[PDB]
Amino acid sequence: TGLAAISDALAADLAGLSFSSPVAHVYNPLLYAREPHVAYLSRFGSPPKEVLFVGMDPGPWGMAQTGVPFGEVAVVTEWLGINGTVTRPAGEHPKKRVDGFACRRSEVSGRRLWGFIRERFGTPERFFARFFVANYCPLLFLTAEGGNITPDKLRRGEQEPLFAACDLALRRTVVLLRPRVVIGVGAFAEARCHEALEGFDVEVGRIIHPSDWAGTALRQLAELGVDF
Repeated sequence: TGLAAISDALAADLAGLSFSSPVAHVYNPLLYAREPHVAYLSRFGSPPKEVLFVGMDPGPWGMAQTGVPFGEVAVVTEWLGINGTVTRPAGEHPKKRVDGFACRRSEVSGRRLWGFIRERFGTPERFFARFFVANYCPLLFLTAEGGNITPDKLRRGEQEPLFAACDLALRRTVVLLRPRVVIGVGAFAEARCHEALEGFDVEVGRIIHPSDWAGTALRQLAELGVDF
């Protein structure tokens, strides 16, 4: 009943959703990049975790390419040692191609976050012993011009089932990993954590989106009582 089941369930939930204007294209990396994503979940997501980092943040050159939250190609391959089959989405847009691990573009938010993590902990085993990183809403929303759309710009009628599925996924994730603290990456992620994890006996907090960054993040982490 591990994380892979949760991600697959979430993938099915997202796949059954419909989106209106201005959404022209939807990327679902949980499906087309299931293999590296599940590699990530299986290798590094073993319960229990103490702190759960939650992203909101699929970017086109990060998780959209590698299936790993904040997953810049370079850090996913070199540091996490993750390889996988990544097929192109049915709704792929020319301006935002999914080249997978062949992708030459760098996701610098992911680069900064994971680089920071690698700095602090050195090896993945040290970090993932106590920590994990998850994406709250792993869909990518694009316009006909290939411009990025964020979930807050969706209509409530469409936004509600989306957040229902995502909230469900996050709840299951928290139940499974049993974290002491759930830390949103950015205030928006924290807000969603907050609603999703309403009745939960867990501490919710946030670090500054990546987006002195490292110093601010460190202070926020210290205030949440987590040694980093």
